[PDB]
Amino acid sequence: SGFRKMAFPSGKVEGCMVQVTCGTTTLNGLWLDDVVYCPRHVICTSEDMLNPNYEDLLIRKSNHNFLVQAGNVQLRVIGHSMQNCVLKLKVDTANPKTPKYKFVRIQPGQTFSVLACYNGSPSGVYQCAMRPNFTIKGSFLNGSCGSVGFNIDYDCVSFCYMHHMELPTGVHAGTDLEGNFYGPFVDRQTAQAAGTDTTITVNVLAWLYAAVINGDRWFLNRFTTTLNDFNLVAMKYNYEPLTQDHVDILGPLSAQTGIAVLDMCASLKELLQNGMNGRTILGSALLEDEFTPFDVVRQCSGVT
Amino acid sequence: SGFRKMAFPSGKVEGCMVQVTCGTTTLNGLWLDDVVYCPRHVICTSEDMLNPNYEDLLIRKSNHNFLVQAGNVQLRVIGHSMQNCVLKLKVDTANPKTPKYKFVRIQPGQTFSVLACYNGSPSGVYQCAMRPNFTIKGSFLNGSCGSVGFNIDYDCVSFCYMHHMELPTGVHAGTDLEGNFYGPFVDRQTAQAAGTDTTITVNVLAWLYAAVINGDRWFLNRFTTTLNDFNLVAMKYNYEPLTQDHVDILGPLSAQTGIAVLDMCASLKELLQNGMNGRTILGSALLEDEFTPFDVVRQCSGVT
Ligand SMILES: *CC(=O)c1c(C)c(C(=O)c2ccc(F)cc2)n2ccccc12
Ligand SMILES: *CC(=O)c1c(C)c(C(=O)c2ccc(F)cc2)n2ccccc12
Repeated sequence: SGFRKMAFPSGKVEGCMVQVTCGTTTLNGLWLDDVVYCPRHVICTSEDMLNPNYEDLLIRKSNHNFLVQAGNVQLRVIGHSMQNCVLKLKVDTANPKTPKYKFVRIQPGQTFSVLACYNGSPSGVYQCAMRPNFTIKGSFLNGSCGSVGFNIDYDCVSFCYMHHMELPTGVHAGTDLEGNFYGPFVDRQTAQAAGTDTTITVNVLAWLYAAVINGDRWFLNRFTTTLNDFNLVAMKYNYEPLTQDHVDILGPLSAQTGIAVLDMCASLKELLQNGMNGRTILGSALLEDEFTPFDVVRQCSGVT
Repeated sequence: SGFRKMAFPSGKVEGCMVQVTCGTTTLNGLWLDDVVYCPRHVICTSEDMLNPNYEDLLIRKSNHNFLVQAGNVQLRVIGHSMQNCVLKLKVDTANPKTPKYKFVRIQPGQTFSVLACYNGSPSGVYQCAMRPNFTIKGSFLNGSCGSVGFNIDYDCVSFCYMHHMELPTGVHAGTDLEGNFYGPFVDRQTAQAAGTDTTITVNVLAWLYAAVINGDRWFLNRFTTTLNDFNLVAMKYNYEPLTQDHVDILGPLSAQTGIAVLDMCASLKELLQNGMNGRTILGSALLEDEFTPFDVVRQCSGVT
């Protein structure tokens, strides 16, 4: 029993972290096979960060200008290319520690672990979610760029995020491993607004199921609702509209606990209309939305 | 910027996780050099768990009865001994993946990462704290026993916890790596009360500093207090009494922000007396006490 915001073990990803220095800029790289993936803003000085012409800036760079370091050994760059907002540095050595991996682009609401790194060295690991406005709420200082977000399925690491930016709002923006930013964000030092951040309804519901499984039942009530009645309430509180797909994905949790999904929706509706009244759910005083139904099933069943 | 409940990278500890089966019981072991450390309740059947005589039960066990498996290879047990509530299995092979390590017994209020494991395989990593009542609030299902708690200092892993038990209250109890339980807990299937869990005041204060550093300032006020006046308020809310040592440890945070420790104490006193009033601090609706002053300094400075 017990319910915690848990991250995947980070070992497979630690063995891929390298340091990439270009000019005077140092950030993190991801070494998989003979390729180091890193943000393309590594070629930028602070002046050209206001409005960079990456294609023009890259012309002035050669293989020897990209310094890649794995722990203490220098990797030899034999090729370089730009793929959207990531630079791909071909090195002469395949990473001996390369895990089985995939590059996946995730949907908002989905969760992933982040291995925060500085100078190619990992400092910590935390669990977070791709917000519906395509930002993440992480912990990223200067030098953390190139830190990756990922998931694990037994032995295969599914890389989904690469950190590139902090918006003036303190939230984080980044790309998938093909260099495509999540959301409308661009790798430029310009005023970019994050957009309305809504709450991931399917995740709050899953977390309510995890709470019931782990003992917290005070929020359970004698009421039920409909998808349309609940969604009227969801809209009012800036919650994601709940669809039949969401109800389907909550099926295993609904079945395990014996609580129908629309009954849990009525509990959530009352929590939204009345607040917690000074109480907590799984040690939290607010409705947690960074646990997908898959996270709850996995944590309550011990999938290794 | 940004502040997250961050765990240490778990790679160094993943390379130490093994599976230990004794009779029909399977739990996790920690392989460091030629020794596998695991809970001694591995030799127990469910019947003798009510009141085990571990010395008598251990007599009936030989080296060959302890099955140790690292990933897929079987380790050869050439010796076995009981040290308090841990069994120490001497294997014929030193773990090639043994990191630089220490065994430390931690104080309540101190935080550590837990690598939750099942069948010697890691499922996840989370950050938690040794509560003042010597319990931890983790996530541990059946088979998680032998999962360890640890800290990292550059390359040296300081093992502090080994999971042994879940109290009927859903909280967790375990030992240091010498087999000595934190708190008054015994490895028996008997009614054990956890004790009053107080809030770690020095940690809440550190987290308030982290909040100011990261933008959250609404809770800052025009008041100050004294150690004795604040402690009167702390007692009323079951908060740990704040000492001069605590004020000293908050020195670097106090200096960085320019906010004196007793001024932050007055902010905390008002938060305790008036609540959050529907507001949040670092995305939390309650006062977080699982970030030590060292955790805040480390996370706000990027120590790898
Ligand atoms: C994240 C990181 O390590 C980093 C950033 C964000 C910058 C930077 O100045 C910048 C990049 C992108 C952007 F849109 C605005 C500003 N870095 C410069 C030098 C090293 C590391 C970083
Ligand atoms: C934690 C774990 O894997 C485990 C426990 C807790 C027990 C068990 O039955 C027990 C141990 C200690 C105690 F005081 C009461 C009950 N296990 C039995 C078999 C495998 C794993 C575990």
